[PDB]
Amino acid sequence: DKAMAGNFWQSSHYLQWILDKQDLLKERQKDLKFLSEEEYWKLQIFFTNVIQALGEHLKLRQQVIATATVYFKRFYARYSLKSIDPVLMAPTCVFLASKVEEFGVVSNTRLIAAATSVLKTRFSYAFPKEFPYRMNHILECEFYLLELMDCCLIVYHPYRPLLQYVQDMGQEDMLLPLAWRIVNDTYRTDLCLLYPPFMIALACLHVACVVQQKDARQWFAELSVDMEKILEIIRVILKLYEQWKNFDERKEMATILSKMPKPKPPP
Amino acid sequence: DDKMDYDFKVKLSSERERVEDLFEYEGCKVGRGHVYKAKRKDGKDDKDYALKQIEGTGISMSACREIALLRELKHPNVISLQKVFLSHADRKVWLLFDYAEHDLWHIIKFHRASKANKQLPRGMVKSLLYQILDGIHYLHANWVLHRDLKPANILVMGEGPERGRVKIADMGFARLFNSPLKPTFWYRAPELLLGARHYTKAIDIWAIGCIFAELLTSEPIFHCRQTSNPYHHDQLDRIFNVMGFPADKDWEDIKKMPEHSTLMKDFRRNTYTNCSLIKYMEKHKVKPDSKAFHLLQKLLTMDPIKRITSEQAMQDPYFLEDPLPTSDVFAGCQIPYPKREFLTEE
Ligand SMILES: C[C@H](O)c1c(Cl)cncc1-c1cnc2c(c1)CCCN2C(N)=O
Repeated sequence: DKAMAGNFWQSSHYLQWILDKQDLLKERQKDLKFLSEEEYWKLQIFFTNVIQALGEHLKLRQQVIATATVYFKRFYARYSLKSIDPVLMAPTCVFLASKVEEFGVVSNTRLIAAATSVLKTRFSYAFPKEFPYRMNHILECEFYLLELMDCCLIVYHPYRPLLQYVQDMGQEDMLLPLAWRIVNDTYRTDLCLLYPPFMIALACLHVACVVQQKDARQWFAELSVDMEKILEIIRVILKLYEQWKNFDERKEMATILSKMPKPKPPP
Repeated sequence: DDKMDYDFKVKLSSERERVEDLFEYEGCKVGRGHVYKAKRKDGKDDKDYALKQIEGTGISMSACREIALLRELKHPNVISLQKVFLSHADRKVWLLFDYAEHDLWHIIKFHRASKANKQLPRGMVKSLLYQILDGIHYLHANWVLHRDLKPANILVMGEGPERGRVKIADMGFARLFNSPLKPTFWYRAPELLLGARHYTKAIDIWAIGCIFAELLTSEPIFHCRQTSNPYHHDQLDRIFNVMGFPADKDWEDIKKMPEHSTLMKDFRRNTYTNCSLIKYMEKHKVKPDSKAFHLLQKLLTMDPIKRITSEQAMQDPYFLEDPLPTSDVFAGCQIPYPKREFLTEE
């Protein structure tokens, strides 16, 4: 779906949902009373993976899964993890993102079945109990998500510009599978809230060239871009993989999830 | 939800703007294709607004896509979403727009009725066509098809700061697999009638061609009397009665259309030998050597790959010929078209 493809600079994504890093950290401080900074980024990785798995189960294309992931991040960029259960928010984000597409629909039974099946077969280390939410809960949550996002549903991602850049290099076969995979990994971080997607694409492509020992220095020099901002992104990607190495989500997530601030019940 | 945080929940509920608090709309229904003519309750504007309550409950695929695209689209000739209300109790969705007093269905109907009480101003015709093309060009440049263009969807602003500006509205924002085959034929391009499996930019341009003819004559050019199947025999018969039957050279790929063999079975070239757009338009006092006509003929090209694009149509010498198109299609003149009446029917 190429709807609005060249409109990023006048888009709601750019004008409203590219956030300041210090505004992000300030709002995060309320959840940092319960979880450490390390534990917070580990939770983000966990729910990125949950959303990926839900999307794969439903056979949604990568771009739909990415949009869903961005919805999730935008919600918790503003609000505490206690506000709505992230276990409910994740499938709600996938459901809403799938409805922005007109090529096929995700049914109600299929959404709930997919949430139930993915959590029990792929995430039982984190969830001993069955997915407790029914479809009325998803529909309620959807209204809150749409409201928080100020109805901003069209999300731009690095996949489209990455594809253009590698085709411009003449190195699609060698570099695209790795570069694409690295773009997927950037959703384990805040990068999508902080930088235009084409910059994230350029960084992923740089890391892919370094990993494969491809000299693309002249090609990067031929671009008109702020390479300081690209290097900032590269550092977050390189750090992501060290975090990945040292993180065992399977051993740690049950404990980390138990430290999440819990919803205040009604009086 | 019981597992939602209570404080979070009551804070949002306390702050949430409700449509019924901000706007007076009860008794002010104007259309239902539920559309209301609304005024602000504080009295800080005195402007008129269109409130659309979306059909159904929750957020359907069609509702999602409509909200998604309107939230991004910004152009003087495309209707502009001001605000979305989410009504949590009944799970109803409301869309706020600036109110367009007029539209081409009513404007044309007014001229067609005036002909009986015995033409549409030609500076106005040109200016309308230019703005329709400008708005459609913007949508198309963003890979957004309308998919349902007709006079009822070409709104025209009344008295106010945007006097006589066209506003394209009611885009077909959701079609499953971008397909006409999934659940008036007067503005439908011949490829749709021969079973085209997808909507295209070209399909929109044909519809503009139809609207343009209708503005010039006051009659729907492919008027015809009123299922799942795309093939409509009587509509095709009408197209050929106006246009002539296409020669092989005019539309080489016609043979590839899914309904081509049905066309061959039901129709004979010989039937339409005295038929042409030239002949049709002459009968309605439009000269075939006019720049208006030559552009019209480029819009109403039968083979979609031979149809002019919106951008090329905007460059047509027609728009450089006196009189120049104006930003107010009424050109500062008094507006004779009546306002929309409030409906009181149950
Ligand atoms: C929601 C709609 O697109 C619309 C908008 Cl956003 C803004 N201003 C007016 C309208 C509007 C109202 N009514 C009618 C039309 C248009 C078309 C012609 C039919 N119609 C009636 N009332 O019959």
